Amino acid sequence: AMSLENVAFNVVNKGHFDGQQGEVPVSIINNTVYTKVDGVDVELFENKTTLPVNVAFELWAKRNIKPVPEVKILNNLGVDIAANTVIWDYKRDAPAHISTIGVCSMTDIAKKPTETICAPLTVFFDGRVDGQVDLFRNARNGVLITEGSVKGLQPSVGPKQASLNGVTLIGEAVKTQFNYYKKVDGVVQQLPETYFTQSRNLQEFKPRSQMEIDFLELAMDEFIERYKLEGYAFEHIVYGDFSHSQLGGLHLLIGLAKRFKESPFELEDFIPMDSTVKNYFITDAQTGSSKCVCSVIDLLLDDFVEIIKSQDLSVVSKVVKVTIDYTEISFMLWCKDGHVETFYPKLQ
Amino acid sequence: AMSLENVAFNVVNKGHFDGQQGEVPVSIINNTVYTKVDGVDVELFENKTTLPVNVAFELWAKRNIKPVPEVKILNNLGVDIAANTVIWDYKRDAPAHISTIGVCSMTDIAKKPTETICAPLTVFFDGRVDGQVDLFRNARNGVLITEGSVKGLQPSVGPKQASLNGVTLIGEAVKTQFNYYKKVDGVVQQLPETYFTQSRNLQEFKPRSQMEIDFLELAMDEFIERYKLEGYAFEHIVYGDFSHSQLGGLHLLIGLAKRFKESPFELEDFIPMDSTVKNYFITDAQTGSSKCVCSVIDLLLDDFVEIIKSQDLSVVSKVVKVTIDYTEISFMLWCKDGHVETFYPKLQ
Amino acid sequence: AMSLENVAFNVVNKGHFDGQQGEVPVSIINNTVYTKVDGVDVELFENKTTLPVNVAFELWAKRNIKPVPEVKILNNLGVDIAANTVIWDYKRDAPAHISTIGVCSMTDIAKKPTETICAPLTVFFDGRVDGQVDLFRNARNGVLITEGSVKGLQPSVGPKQASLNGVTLIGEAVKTQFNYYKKVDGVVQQLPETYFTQSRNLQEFKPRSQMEIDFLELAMDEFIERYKLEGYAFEHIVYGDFSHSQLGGLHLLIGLAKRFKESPFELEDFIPMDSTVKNYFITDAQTGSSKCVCSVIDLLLDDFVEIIKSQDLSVVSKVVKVTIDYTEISFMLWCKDGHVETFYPKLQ
Amino acid sequence: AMSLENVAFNVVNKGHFDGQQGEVPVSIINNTVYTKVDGVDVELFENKTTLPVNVAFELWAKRNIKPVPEVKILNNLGVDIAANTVIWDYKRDAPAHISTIGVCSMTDIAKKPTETICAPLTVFFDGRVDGQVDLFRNARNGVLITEGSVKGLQPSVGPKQASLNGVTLIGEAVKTQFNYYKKVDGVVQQLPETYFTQSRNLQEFKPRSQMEIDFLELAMDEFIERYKLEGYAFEHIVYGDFSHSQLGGLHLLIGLAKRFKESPFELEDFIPMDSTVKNYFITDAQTGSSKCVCSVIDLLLDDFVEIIKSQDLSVVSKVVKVTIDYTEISFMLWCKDGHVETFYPKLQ
Amino acid sequence: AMSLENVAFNVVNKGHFDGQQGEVPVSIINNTVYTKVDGVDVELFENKTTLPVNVAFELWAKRNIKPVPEVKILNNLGVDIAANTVIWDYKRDAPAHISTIGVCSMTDIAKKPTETICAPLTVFFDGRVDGQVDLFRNARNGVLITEGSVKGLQPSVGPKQASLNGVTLIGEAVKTQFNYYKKVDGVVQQLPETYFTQSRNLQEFKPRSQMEIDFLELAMDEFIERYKLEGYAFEHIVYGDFSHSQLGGLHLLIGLAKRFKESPFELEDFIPMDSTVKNYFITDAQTGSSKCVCSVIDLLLDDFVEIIKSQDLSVVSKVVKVTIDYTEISFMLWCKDGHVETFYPKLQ
Repeated sequence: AMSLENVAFNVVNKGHFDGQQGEVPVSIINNTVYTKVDGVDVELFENKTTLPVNVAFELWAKRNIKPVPEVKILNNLGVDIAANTVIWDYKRDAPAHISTIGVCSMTDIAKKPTETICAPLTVFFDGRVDGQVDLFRNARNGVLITEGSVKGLQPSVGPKQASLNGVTLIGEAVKTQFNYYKKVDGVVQQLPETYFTQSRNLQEFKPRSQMEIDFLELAMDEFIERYKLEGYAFEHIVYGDFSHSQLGGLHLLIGLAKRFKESPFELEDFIPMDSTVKNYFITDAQTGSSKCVCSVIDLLLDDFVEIIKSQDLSVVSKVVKVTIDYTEISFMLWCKDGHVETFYPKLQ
Repeated sequence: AMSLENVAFNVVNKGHFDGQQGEVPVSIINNTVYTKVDGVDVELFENKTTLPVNVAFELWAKRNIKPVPEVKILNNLGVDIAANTVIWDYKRDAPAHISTIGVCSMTDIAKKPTETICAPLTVFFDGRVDGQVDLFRNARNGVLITEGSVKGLQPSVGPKQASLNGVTLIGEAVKTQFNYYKKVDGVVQQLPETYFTQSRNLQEFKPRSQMEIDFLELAMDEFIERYKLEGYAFEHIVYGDFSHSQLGGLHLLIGLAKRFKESPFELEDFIPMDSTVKNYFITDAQTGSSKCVCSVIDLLLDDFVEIIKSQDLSVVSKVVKVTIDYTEISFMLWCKDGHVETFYPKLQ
Repeated sequence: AMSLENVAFNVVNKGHFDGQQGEVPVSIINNTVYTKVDGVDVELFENKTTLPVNVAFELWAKRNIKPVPEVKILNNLGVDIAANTVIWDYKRDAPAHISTIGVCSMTDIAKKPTETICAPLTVFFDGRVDGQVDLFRNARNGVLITEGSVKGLQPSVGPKQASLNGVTLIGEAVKTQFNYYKKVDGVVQQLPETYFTQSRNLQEFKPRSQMEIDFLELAMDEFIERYKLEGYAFEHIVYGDFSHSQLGGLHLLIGLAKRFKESPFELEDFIPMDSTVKNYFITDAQTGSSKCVCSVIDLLLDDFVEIIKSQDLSVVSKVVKVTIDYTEISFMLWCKDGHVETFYPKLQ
Repeated sequence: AMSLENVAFNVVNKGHFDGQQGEVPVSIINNTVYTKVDGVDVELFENKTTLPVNVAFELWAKRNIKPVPEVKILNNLGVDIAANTVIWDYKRDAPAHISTIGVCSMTDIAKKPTETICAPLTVFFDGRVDGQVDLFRNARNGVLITEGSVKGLQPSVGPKQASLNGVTLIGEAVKTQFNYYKKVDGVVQQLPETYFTQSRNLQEFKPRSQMEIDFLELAMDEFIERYKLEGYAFEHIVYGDFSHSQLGGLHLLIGLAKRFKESPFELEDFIPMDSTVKNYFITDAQTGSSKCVCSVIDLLLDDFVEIIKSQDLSVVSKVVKVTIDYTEISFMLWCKDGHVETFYPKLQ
Repeated sequence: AMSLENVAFNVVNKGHFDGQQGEVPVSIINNTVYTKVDGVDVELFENKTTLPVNVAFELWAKRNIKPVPEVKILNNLGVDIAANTVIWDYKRDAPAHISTIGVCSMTDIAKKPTETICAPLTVFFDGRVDGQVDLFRNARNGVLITEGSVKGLQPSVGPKQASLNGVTLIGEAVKTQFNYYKKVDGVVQQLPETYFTQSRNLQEFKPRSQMEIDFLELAMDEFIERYKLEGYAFEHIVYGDFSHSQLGGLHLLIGLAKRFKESPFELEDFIPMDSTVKNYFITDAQTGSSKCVCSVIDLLLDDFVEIIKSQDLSVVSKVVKVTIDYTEISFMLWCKDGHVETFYPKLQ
């Protein structure tokens, strides 16, 4: 019972696909969907994907509208496909996954995750949906989220935040912190101890600890002496150096957040996608100090404190591997005369 | 219940829309409709209309596949819209009429021709469809075709030929000669006595009389002598004059057909549509003689001879009006010393 | 290095992709690839596929330009992908297969057929290429073609014809008849005894036997007489019945070819793709006889005669299965009084 | 006042741009120009150029509709632009020149060829247009064509053929053979003695000498015997060798013409543009013999015989330079034991 | 390597074109460039120019990322083309210049500025690049920028600001104030004494003098009294009249910037491009006062005061010419009773 006119009826009446009966007249012009509302055409969807307009429209309408893991987490866990749902990637304005299982005729590789083709793929399961926990139990490769405990399975506590309709939030009325479980080649895996990125933005930044509040308030000198971290190069790494043409350091989001409020700047997101580490072309509107590739991570300041604190401070050049969002991130631990010169995410 | 996927299912399985239940996966890219057949995309329709691709696709699938009047006839009779069908214009690769009645949700102005909006429009009715003759009786404005007599209605015998899937033909296995009836403001009109164009092509030209057979096989001199056409300027009008840079006469299709077998030429159809009189930009390959606007009509040679021989040849110039395909066609008749100089469809 | 400009250089200089170095300036406008030749733009390729224009262009340039199996054969044998080549499908003006192996960065699922992902896929291997016979021997699933005998394996003699740049031909200067080998789950299969379709066209129809020559010159009667096919309903099945509004029989290409010489007709290829049995919407220009779905097969007349003469005519209706192009084709055989009434490819 | 609606009015009424006053309603959808005729949209122009649709439409409407030099001639003479006209390239379906002079606001570089910007460009003039001969006299760089003699100027007799609305022909009702004149940096230049290509087609080939008539009628052996061409490898060069997988010779159009009538083949024009030497990807339907880049020239057989018989047969390999269509064409001459092995247009 | 895939590799890895080796898979759909990153397509560039998508992409990647003159400065100086770089026009999201020199194969008119074609063009040269000062010395027509003195050349001090990645700024860590040099027909020109527009925005308007701090904080009456501007019509010219249906005056940005803080309004930029004087369709949200064409200039208030105080107030109407951004701006000065009535940029 799948139809373009039925999908559009659901968008018009329910705000998304809700499996209701009915049809509305539709027009497809360029990469845009229109419907008629009292003699005039109303745009329902503009295709920004590489998929045909009508398939992209159906996938978008059938997106999961409950709090779901951020696609950065699903990419880091090597998630290939979702079971009987669509994870919409709001950063790319596209579905997170290429193919589907029991969602859309044009993209389905199967109707059920139990099919042969699905076995080598890491299938995403949502324990909030009836029978999905059991499907995970029968799956060869998969990743599972639950709100509560599951019989005989040790959980991994996930990030506090999840995405709800493109809004990353820590739910108060709804649950966003999930238990994570993973299977590889039929065997349940132990997920590693990890830090999580905080997924905040520049324009409306929110501190999530006293140290973060203190960072945003206290001056450079006062903060460094208060939380005691003299030789860890916070002046360069976190605060940033704008004295030269080539902008120095500034690899922590909170640092960008502090600079933004006093003096704004331009961030060019030349690779627009959700990732644990982001690369931007930054131009400071105040000094004219710029950097083409500025790698930025949003870690809780306390976590970054703990991370920098915990290192060697010996070898002139080094690589440190930290577990962030279940994946391993490399950092260039440069050193000279026994103190931190810089610390930043690895590029080449 | 209209659906793009159901329309496509009918096209794939039945060759056109046949009201069967079922769905196929469809992709819309550019102005092209594709369907998935054994994992690969197969083109079903390329939109050549000014309507949205999906709308054009549905109208094309729902086209009338029985012998129907040629578009030029419907246009000449002032038909604005069809009752519960689509007349596909194969010359324009588009629907003959802008709007529909009980066909498609995007183009319907009504579900039934009895609706108020239809009253000022000349609705085309097909007597071969149950109840359409009665709908014509109730219609304020309309045109009706039937295969047989209708109670109380005087008929007009139409052309021998009709269009079947874009093929103009004189039916032997099927009926193509219809009775025509017309109503204006509730009053049945007397259709005029008319000649009909023969709707033939240059490549597969077929004579339809002994005189036409004689025209194609005999030489210019003998034909003119045999049929006593001496002062009627057929040398110019029909045979054409290729001696000067501007091509002279050549306004009868049979004349173009005769020339074509001898030496080919180019015909630029700069207004591509069905019309009683066609205008072409002609270039003769052998001589280089050309004409920007060469008006061409396909009349049975016998009819053209009857027309020209019915004229008074006493005036230098005069406008001659002839009813053809139910419309009044104006010709320019130029005479000198009691003989014809030229005779051509008037363009000014 | 794989580059759009290098691919275009190869096309301009060599007609296709070869592996020579160089670059030409390229413009991509709409779905068209252009190159600058002496200050003006020259169209090199128009994308008619569902793939991005530049991707389709690279795949087309990298097409196999040696005689290759026709797509219908590969499809019937269950070929999913080709090893280190592109089988272009000239019926769809698109690549025959979705993905590639060592061809193009955008479509490659592997660089080598030995990779894990390839194991469940039936890979096409060309014995004329060094090491491909051995790759087939190591492959789990596959289809191999050779010009000569393969040590140990009983060959299956393929069709006499193959495709060379979209030209289906029986090679005299080149080999077009291949030996076929097939492997399923590591085990070599015995290919069935099969008939092959002749892959001819209506316009340039060439008889391939004396019977076919006689069919085309002799009259229906004289031909039925000569070959004694009185109770085999050739009048209906092969010649076709144009006496009613719906076209009777006409399921053999040679039949269509015979009628075409006499009187032309329209064939609407509503599913444009290579298939053993083709379905057309046919309209006879002379009679007006038509049929929405007319299933047409191009069998050598001698083979069709052998097929029909091999059947039992004791039952009113029965399903007849014939191996054609390595696939099982179902026919509907209708009898009455020990003679054939009709025989046609089954669809319902 | 130049306008889109006026350009279209002129096309609908005159078949091209004729400077008549008036307007018609226009729609621009995709790369297509439509006009409304009795409530329905009629396609007037489909843009196949790299210019904007409306610009291409105006240039096409304003194309020269009198016999003009073929594009290959203009290109060989180094023509960069036209004076107050548009030379339409029917081979590319685009204007022959990028920029214009007193034609179109969007493409104009000047209103008059006397403007400074035009001085280094070789601007084309037409002596058939009032004042153009004098403009050429004031021009720094230019190419002039005339029907007759010009005061105090030596003429170069051009090819017998010219292009008229995309039809290459030898005029009988019109003059196609022009006198050619050049000026480079203000000085009138003596055009070289040259051969001219005949610009004929495969499907409608016409011999233009007794030797050409003899070539088409006589068998290979007796033609070579009659014209004493024994050691000139005509069997290879002209007739072509179809015995091997790679196509042997076949570099003369007349040779292709002779083969085609006997047995057809396919010619892929992978660089679609007008040039003295054309490159095609050829596949012989009978044998399967093919060649990726088969360079073809249409020389009068008598001219080709004169060329080949004028060569010294003493060296194994040598470059032969021939002036054709005012340009120097390089050929490769291979000899053995005092007889020619092969001869062909050089590419690498 | 000059390739689409290499350009895209550079963008993904370096944030722009950096001449590094490598390739990334690219897809071109519509006017959008995508790359495959971990199995999913990521948008890198959307073409908003009139150039082909791939050309525009290369041109954008190869943009100058160092502080450069604003486009309006370059246009005012008559710059036609830039030497071995691309000046990206961020106002139009397109290259500032049509053609290039040693940048891109599709747009290059030369590889070096020393080529003949470049001689009549005013080439932009950047003294910060090795050898460009010398190239200017050899150039016929050019414009040069330097950070310091150039021996033998008298400089013109340019604006304090420059554009860095679309950000106009006064550099503190980088130099944004350049020395300007110009030459026509081989002779070095003396650039005129000029005022410069301050290139500010309404949103984040920053005063650059005490008079400007005051304009923004004091009330209209207090400000005019403090700076003794009584008969200079500042109420009309710099504050604007919102009492009538048509907006009065408001031709200074600071004025718009002062209103905006109080009450917002709409500015329709119907000619979106960089220009010394901008025209907007302004609608005041509070009053409903509007003006279709409101000419706005960003002069430092002190400069505007100096300009208006330098005028003779004896004539009713008068044209006032002021050199701004190296160009002559015409103003329309209206006086009555020895006081200013209005003063505005003249449009005709």
